[PDB]
Amino acid sequence: MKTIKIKIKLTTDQVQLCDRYLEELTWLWNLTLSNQLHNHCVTWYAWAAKLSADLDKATEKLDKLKPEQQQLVKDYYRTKDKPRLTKKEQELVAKFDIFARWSSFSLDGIIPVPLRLGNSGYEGLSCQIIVPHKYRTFPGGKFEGRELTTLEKLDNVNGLNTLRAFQNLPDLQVSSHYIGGLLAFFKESWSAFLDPKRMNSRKPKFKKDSDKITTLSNNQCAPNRIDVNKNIVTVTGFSPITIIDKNWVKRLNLSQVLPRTYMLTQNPSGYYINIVIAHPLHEEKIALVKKLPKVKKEFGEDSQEYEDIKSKIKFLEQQIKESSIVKGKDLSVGIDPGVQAVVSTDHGALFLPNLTRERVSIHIEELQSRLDNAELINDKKWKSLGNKTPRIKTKNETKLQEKISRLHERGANSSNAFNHKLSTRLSRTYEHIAWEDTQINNLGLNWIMRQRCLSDLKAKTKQKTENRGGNFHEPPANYSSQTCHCCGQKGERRSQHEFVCKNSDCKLFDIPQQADTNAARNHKQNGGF
Amino acid sequence: KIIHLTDDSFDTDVLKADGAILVDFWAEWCGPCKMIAPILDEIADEYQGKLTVAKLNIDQNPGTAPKYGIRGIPTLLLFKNGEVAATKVGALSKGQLKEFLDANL
DNA sequence: TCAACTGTATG
DNA sequence: TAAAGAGGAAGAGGACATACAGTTGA
RNA sequence: ACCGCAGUUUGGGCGGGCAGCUAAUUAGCUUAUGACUUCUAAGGCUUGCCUAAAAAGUAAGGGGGAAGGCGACAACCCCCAAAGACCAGCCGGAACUAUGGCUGGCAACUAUAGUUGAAACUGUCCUCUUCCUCUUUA
Repeated sequence: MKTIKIKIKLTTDQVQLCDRYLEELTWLWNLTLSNQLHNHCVTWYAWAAKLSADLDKATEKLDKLKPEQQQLVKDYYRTKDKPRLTKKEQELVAKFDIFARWSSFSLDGIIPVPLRLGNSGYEGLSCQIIVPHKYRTFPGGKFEGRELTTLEKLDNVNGLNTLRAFQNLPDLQVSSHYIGGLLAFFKESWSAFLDPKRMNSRKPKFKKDSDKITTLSNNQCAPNRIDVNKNIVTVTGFSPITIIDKNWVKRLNLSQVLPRTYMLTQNPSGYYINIVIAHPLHEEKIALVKKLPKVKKEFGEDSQEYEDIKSKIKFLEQQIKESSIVKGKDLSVGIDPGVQAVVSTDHGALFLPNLTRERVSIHIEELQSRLDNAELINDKKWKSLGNKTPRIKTKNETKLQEKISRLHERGANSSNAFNHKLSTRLSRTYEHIAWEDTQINNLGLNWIMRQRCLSDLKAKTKQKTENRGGNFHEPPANYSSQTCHCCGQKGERRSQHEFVCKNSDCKLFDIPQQADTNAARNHKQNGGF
Repeated sequence: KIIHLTDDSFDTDVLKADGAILVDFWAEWCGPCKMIAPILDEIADEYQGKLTVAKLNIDQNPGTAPKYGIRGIPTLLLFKNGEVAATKVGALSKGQLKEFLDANL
């Protein structure tokens, strides 16, 4: 799927409407988060009962085995020191791993009170110093007494209006499409929070007045109208909007694509509409996918209807996949990231980095210093005059902050464009790509590397090569920068970027060569090419 | 082996007493507390001679918990001679508590 | 009286 | 040159990109 | 250098662009991580003159009128111009240099023949971490 980003112009009334909608969305975010945190207790209790059962089963299986090995197995986890056991005892150690974390408990006689979360969804919970968990409800309306079991229960405008009236706030003017979009964002964040395979995703955070929602998401339908002759887009909740983009008709390509969803976005550069487009066949595929729960509920997974649905889904997906495959020349490349060159190639090509972004970063640093000095002087004058209330920001300071924000946006956009171009070039030229990076240098360099966005480059190149029908590899990095590629022997470097092979049997003996080229050749060889 | 505490004797028990003392604030009707009771029982035995352990029931010494800035149960306080050397809140796992003590001893 | 919006179901 | 606060951003890296009933209103 | 405008970026395009040297208010070379207006805390040379953080503002296609601004300037009116530069194929191991060459058509400019018309675009949400500025202590 692709996203087309089109600049639009809004009137003052439309901007006021947008601000009001974003405020309502922030309120909804906070309400949903409070409800979800209140509700996590039941999930944790079910998990705990299951874990107690698992510890009991591990205990029974450990005790029912012979007494000779079980004592050492228990001590293995009960003592920090761990000797090199035999396979027989190691198998039991693994088979009773749940002892590596917990020990049996009754979990009986508890009153399931609401719990407070920490940095993880299961461990570290505490109950604040009697009242069993109870569900919240919509105060009144047509849906009085409905328990808010899940967050999807909050997708009701009537109940949300009842809550707003209970809190003495005006009724919502925001449409339900954007409510659904915000709820989708929250659901994704919470699922990331509870997934153990992710160890950097944690509890979602409340949003203060300085961190309001900046986007409206409609994930239910495409824009109501896209008038291409008159340059107008009619979307939900607003009067018609004017488009001030010159190439949008050509990029959108509305005669061969299919609009699915959209988002109204605000950036320092202006207001945008992002339209998601996909292959025409997609609309069939989804119609079948959403139909699977029905047949699975009506005929069972073993029925012929299920098999027919799966076959048709596979057929459509294969057609979509083959809709974007390009025949190649079967050229293989080894790529090595570098310090002077962003990427180096197995045949001597050193690509220069995005040197224009460094200047933007320096400009940002200077402007930040200037703004901080100005703020310090203003605060000193405010205090001297004799006031204790918090200060109100000035117009010059607002202008300076706007400039800093625009520079940040420009740097991000420049990096994005450079990475897109390089990824497209590499995808077009080569069919098989071998990629490996040696980040040992990290053990200011971080300042330089934070601006090259190598991970984004690699991700784009991987995606684009896969779509075209190519192959992408990530070979191991063991002994790549210090190994002669035509000999495999460890050589020496006579410069900051030069390398020479050692043994006299080498064909390139005593011939300086670029180190990056050698690393690229080694990566290519380790990829089977 | 762990020493049951009381409100009357806390000052001498946990401050004048020599060596570090790991006091756990415990309540029966809680889940995470029942999750870690075995682990504290184990640690009281493994580290015996290197760190003493203690328990205070917040339903039977209500005035002690507020004083030391404790709000949620369970809570672990490693006291050392008049002051809280280390503090922790949450039903840690075995590895977490073990590394915690190893760092704080 | 038909397009657009709101409620239900699933993941 | 070093370390700890507060505030403003970005980079990493994983997902995501709806279908039908039922109701309103110009 | 930098700033504003062309969907977003790079090479370019129109406009703004401190100071010094040189030549003849207007053209070249070095060069500033923008330029200008108003009023001030402060500082310098000697009672006057200079430089000025902060604060509040102005303009950023060409030309001619023009209510009104302390000023940079300008609501409104008339004429001229129109670059983030055209379309479709085929080669290319496409770097250095942010994509080179050929073929056909179509535009614009020169003298029926020549020159120019460069590339790319999948964004949003979230949680962590990093970078920077300024402070306090060391």
